[PDB]
Amino acid sequence: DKAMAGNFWQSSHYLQWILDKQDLLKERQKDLKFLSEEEYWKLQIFFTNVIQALGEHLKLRQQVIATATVYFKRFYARYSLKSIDPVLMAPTCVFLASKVEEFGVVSNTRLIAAATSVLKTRFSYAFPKEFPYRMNHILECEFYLLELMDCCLIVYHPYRPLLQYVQDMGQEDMLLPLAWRIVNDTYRTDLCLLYPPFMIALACLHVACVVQQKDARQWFAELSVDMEKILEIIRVILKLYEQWKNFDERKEMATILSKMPKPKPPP
Amino acid sequence: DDKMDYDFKVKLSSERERVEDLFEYEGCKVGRGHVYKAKRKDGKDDKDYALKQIEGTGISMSACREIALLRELKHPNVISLQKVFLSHADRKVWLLFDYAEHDLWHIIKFHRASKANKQLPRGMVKSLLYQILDGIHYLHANWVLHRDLKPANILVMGEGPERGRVKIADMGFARLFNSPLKPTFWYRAPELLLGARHYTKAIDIWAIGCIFAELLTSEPIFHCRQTSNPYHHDQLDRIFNVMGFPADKDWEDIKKMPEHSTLMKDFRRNTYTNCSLIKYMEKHKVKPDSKAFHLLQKLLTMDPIKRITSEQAMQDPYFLEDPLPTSDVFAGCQIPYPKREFLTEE
Ligand SMILES: C[C@H](O)c1c(Cl)cncc1-c1cnc2c(c1)CCCN2C(N)=O
Repeated sequence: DKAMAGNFWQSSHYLQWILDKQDLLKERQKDLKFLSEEEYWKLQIFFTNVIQALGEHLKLRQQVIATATVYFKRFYARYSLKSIDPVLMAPTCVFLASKVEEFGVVSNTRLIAAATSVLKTRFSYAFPKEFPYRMNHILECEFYLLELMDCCLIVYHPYRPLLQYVQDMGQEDMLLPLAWRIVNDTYRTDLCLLYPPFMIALACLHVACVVQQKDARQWFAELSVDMEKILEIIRVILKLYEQWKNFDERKEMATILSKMPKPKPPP
Repeated sequence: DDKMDYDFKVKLSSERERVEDLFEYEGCKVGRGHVYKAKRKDGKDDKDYALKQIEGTGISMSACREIALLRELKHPNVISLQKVFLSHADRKVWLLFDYAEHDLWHIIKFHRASKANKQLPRGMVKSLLYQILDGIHYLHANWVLHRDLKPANILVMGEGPERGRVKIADMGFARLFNSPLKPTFWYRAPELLLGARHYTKAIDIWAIGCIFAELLTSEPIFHCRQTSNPYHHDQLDRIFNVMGFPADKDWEDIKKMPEHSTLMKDFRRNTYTNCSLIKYMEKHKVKPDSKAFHLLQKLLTMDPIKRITSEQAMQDPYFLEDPLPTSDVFAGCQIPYPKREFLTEE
């Protein structure tokens, strides 16, 4: 779906949902009373993976899964993890993102079945109990998500510009599978809230060239871009993989999830 | 939800703007294709607004896509979403727009009725066509098809700061697999009638061609009397009665259309030998050597790959010929078209 493809600079994504890093950290401080900074980024990785798995189960294309992931991040960029259960928010984000597409629909039974099946077969280390939410809960949550996002549903991602850049290099076969995979990994971080997607694409492509020992220095020099901002992104990607190495989500997530601030019940 | 945080929940509920608090709309229904003519309750504007309550409950695929695209689209000739209300109790969705007093269905109907009480101003015709093309060009440049263009969807602003500006509205924002085959034929391009499996930019341009003819004559050019199947025999018969039957050279790929063999079975070239757009338009006092006509003929090209694009149509010498198109299609003149009446029917 190429709807609005060249409109990023006048888009709601750019004008409203590219956030300041210090505004992000300030709002995060309320959840940092319960979880450490390390534990917070580990939770983000966990729910990125949950959303990926839900999307794969439903056979949604990568771009739909990415949009869903961005919805999730935008919600918790503003609000505490206690506000709505992230276990409910994740499938709600996938459901809403799938409805922005007109090529096929995700049914109600299929959404709930997919949430139930993915959590029990792929995430039982984190969830001993069955997915407790029914479809009325998803529909309620959807209204809150749409409201928080100020109805901003069209999300731009690095996949489209990455594809253009590698085709411009003449190195699609060698570099695209790795570069694409690295773009997927950037959703384990805040990068999508902080930088235009084409910059994230350029960084992923740089890391892919370094990993494969491809000299693309002249090609990067031929671009008109702020390479300081690209290097900032590269550092977050390189750090992501060290975090990945040292993180065992399977051993740690049950404990980390138990430290999440819990919803205040009604009086 | 019981597992939602209570404080979070009551804070949002306390702050949430409700449509019924901000706007007076009860008794002010104007259309239902539920559309209301609304005024602000504080009295800080005195402007008129269109409130659309979306059909159904929750957020359907069609509702999602409509909200998604309107939230991004910004152009003087495309209707502009001001605000979305989410009504949590009944799970109803409301869309706020600036109110367009007029539209081409009513404007044309007014001229067609005036002909009986015995033409549409030609500076106005040109200016309308230019703005329709400008708005459609913007949508198309963003890979957004309308998919349902007709006079009822070409709104025209009344008295106010945007006097006589066209506003394209009611885009077909959701079609499953971008397909006409999934659940008036007067503005439908011949490829749709021969079973085209997808909507295209070209399909929109044909519809503009139809609207343009209708503005010039006051009659729907492919008027015809009123299922799942795309093939409509009587509509095709009408197209050929106006246009002539296409020669092989005019539309080489016609043979590839899914309904081509049905066309061959039901129709004979010989039937339409005295038929042409030239002949049709002459009968309605439009000269075939006019720049208006030559552009019209480029819009109403039968083979979609031979149809002019919106951008090329905007460059047509027609728009450089006196009189120049104006930003107010009424050109500062008094507006004779009546306002929309409030409906009181149950
Ligand atoms: C929601 C709609 O697109 C619309 C908008 Cl956003 C803004 N201003 C007016 C309208 C509007 C109202 N009514 C009618 C039309 C248009 C078309 C012609 C039919 N119609 C009636 N009332 O019959």
